[PDB]
Amino acid sequence: KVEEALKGADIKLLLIDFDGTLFVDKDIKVPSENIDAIKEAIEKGYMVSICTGRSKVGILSAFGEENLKKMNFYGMPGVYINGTIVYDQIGYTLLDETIETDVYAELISYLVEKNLVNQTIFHRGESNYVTEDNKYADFLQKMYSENRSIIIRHNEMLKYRTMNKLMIVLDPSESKTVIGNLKQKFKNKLTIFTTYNGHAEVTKLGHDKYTGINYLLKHYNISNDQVLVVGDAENDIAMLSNFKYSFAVANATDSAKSHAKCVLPVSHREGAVAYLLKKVFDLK
Amino acid sequence: KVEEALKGADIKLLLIDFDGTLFVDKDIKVPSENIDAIKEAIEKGYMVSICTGRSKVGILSAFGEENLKKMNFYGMPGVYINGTIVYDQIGYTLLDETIETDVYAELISYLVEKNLVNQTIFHRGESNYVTEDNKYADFLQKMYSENRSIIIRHNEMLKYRTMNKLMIVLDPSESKTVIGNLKQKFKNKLTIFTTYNGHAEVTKLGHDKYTGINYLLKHYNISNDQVLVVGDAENDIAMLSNFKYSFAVANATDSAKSHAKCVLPVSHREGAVAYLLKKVFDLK
Ligand SMILES: [Ca+2]
Ligand SMILES: [Ca+2]
Ligand SMILES: [Cl-]
Ligand SMILES: [Cl-]
Repeated sequence: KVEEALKGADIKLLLIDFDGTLFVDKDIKVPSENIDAIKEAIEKGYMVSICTGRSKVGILSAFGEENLKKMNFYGMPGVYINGTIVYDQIGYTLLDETIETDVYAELISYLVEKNLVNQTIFHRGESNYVTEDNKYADFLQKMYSENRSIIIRHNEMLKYRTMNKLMIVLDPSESKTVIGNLKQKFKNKLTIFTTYNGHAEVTKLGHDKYTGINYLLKHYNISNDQVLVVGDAENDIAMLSNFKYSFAVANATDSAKSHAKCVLPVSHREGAVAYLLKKVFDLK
Repeated sequence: KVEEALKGADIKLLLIDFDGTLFVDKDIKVPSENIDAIKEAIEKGYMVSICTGRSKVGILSAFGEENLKKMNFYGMPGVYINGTIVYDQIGYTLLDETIETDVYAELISYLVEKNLVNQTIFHRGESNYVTEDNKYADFLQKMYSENRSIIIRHNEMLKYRTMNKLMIVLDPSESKTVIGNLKQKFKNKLTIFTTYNGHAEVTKLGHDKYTGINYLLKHYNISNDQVLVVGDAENDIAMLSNFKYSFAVANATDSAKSHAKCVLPVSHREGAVAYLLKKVFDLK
């Protein structure tokens, strides 16, 4: 099933989702089987780009310094913050899109009246921020293997005129209600993806991983034919539907699985990425 | 609603769908109010781009030489063939994407097997072609006020290695059935949209009006904030979703109506483009 879906592919670019695909959890993180797979990928001439809602530093912290040295990979190139930040292979900033100030002012204003600021992670570039009254200040570290967000007073947070991303950490009690209301309030004003476990990710209208990825394709003159992509959740759908050699992990959402060419027989936990990469390697 | 939906918009680009939006049918073609609207938009300094599944010359035919003079508009800039052909204001080819030759070969092999070749309009650039045994040779001419398709022997048709688009003309009986089987034979291999009349428009994978439009945004450094868009059907949804000042005509499909910011109170035959542009004009 996989070998058939891969037949005839001349693959030059490997686009890998991070959470739910390459990264499994706080504990397993990225299995050594996957670190090896990328290591060999880079030795065999494949361009690797991770495509995530996370930042580069977020991805580098979850990997660890040792694994980076092991792979010889430092998140360049990469599509980050759901395609609003894109670096090339040598670190040039091909794209850095922040939310429009007016819309962003309307958003902070909503988040205050809806009382959600003290549970929002505020992202700009390679940094993220939370308020003094945030009970989940440890959240990206504890649950995603990142560094601790920087804690600042509430009225200092509202001084900033824009962000690349706002992650609203939601209780599974409130998710539906809060996201639905956020979606209708900022319909055609913001991009709002729902995290695997119920949180909201808010970015600039019109961008997602797929549009981030096009910058890399133009830059390095790589066609659709030559892209392998693999992912799991809502913000992977655009890149799963829009490439041919596209793959969903066994643990993917229903939508991810239907929009992908092919659903892998193996979960992220079981080394889905290493499994798929080795089947790409035996083509050449 | 509408003037509310436009509050404080600094619009510099008008992106107008053709059929179902600007162009009504055989007899009405494009209402005179719409022609004046475009005429004035160009005089008031707005960049205008028609975004459609049709070719440029297809749109210029339906318009007629006199209207083009009256508007001072000749389809440039433009997004044509669902984003696979794009012209800048001066007429430079920003993009001419054709189906991959391995996929195209498979596609034609599938069309013969299903005897669909004798009802399929083959598009390359500003030309389109049909087979000697095609009953629908007068189809674009009579139904859509275009120039007649060029007719050639079946064996001549399958000498061609690629096309920008195949529009499979379908009998309203067998739309659901034929497109269904088409969408699974070439899932993640081709873009297949369904026309308002249940016909199949087949283009290269990973392209739509939105991705084509982005060439114009980049070429002229126009931000999303500044883009006003209007449409009606399945092939408009990505541009209605990712833009802020996005409008669906009263006659739009349910999907288009929801993905847009705002549904117009007026339909395409009641002069919806004229209606919307007037409300955009008096912002200034
Ligand atoms: Ca993911
Ligand atoms: Ca249309
Ligand atoms: Cl992710
Ligand atoms: Cl159209």
